[PDB]
Amino acid sequence: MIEIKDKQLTGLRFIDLFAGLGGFRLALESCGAECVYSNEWDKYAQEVYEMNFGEKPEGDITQVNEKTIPDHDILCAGFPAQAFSISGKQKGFEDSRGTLFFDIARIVREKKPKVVFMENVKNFASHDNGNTLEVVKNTMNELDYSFHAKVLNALDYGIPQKRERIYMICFRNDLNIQNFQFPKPFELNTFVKDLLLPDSEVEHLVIDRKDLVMTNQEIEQTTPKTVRLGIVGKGGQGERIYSTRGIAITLSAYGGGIFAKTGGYLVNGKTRKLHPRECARVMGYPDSYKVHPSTSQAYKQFGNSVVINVLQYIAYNIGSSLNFKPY
DNA sequence: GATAGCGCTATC
DNA sequence: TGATAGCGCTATC
Ligand SMILES: Nc1ncnc2c1ncn2[C@@H]1O[C@H](CSCC[C@H](N)C(=O)O)[C@@H](O)[C@H]1O
Repeated sequence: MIEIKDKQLTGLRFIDLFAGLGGFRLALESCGAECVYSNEWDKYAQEVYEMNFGEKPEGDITQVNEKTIPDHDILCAGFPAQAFSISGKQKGFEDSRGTLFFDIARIVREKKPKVVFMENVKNFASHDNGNTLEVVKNTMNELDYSFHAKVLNALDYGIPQKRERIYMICFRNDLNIQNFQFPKPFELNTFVKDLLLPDSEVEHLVIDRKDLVMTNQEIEQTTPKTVRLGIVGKGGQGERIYSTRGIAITLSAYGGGIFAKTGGYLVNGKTRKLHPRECARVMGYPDSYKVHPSTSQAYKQFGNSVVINVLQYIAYNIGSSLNFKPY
């Protein structure tokens, strides 16, 4: 994550819904905002959240009386996506895990926050031809908020990962927020190879497999893109190998394949999966953040998490706009 | 709870 | 197209 000196969000209070690892907190907090409430029903996730922020998130948001949610200026929420991902049964709103947005809508209706910050996968935009997004746009407009949606890729904001996500920023209409913008992209000056751990610490993750084919030669020069070198087995999800000289593929939560949730990378003639912390970094997390003890849960957590760095640039601009109140 | 084979589907 | 991908889904122990 990036260090920020102009705390645009100072004095503001925010809510951390669907917290998971707490990435949204890390972001807004770096900009001077204050976290007043957090919600996350997964046991193990609460464990890491606690492990890193003291408190322990509250349970099932679908059964929390919104009247109970603390006063707050910005509502943060990266809601479930198994329901809209390019990688699943796009059952959208029909899927139980795909209704959570409306839970948000009723948190917003009651607490009427100044800003509504949401995150989800790229597919969300076009899912169901584009009606799902539309339902969210109108629901927000009908709640009297503006709707600023755009998809950004992590590799355009200082982090080596081809992770494209849809970011939705909502300002209450009262305030005439009309100068808000999404961070402009910029040169990628860091690659997988730069975030790795010494072989001394990865040995255990190396996977030698006879069925390891090799369809592309290692690259010498770094690229702001993921480059597939080899493959194992049938070459499906988590069976693909990439050049650490480029950028990492998207991390996933319920992912499979021998290189489950991280993907295979070629390091010094060997083929292996990333380390819980190599992920942490790949996701923009400061090495000072304590990961969950259960490696599996760890990978799962960073899987649906958010790239801290990205949220920062957005969070910064949210404040920039909020703080512009001329006479 | 931890593993791992997979079987579509975005997109260009 | 033909090649690459994906906050996923499942079964098995
Ligand atoms: N009803 C519910 N109540 C609380 N959390 C829920 C929930 N349904 C899903 N979730 C949680 O939704 C989260 C979506 S992933 C969001 C990740 C988060 N922005 C981060 O940075 O870690 C998951 O952690 C999942 O456990």
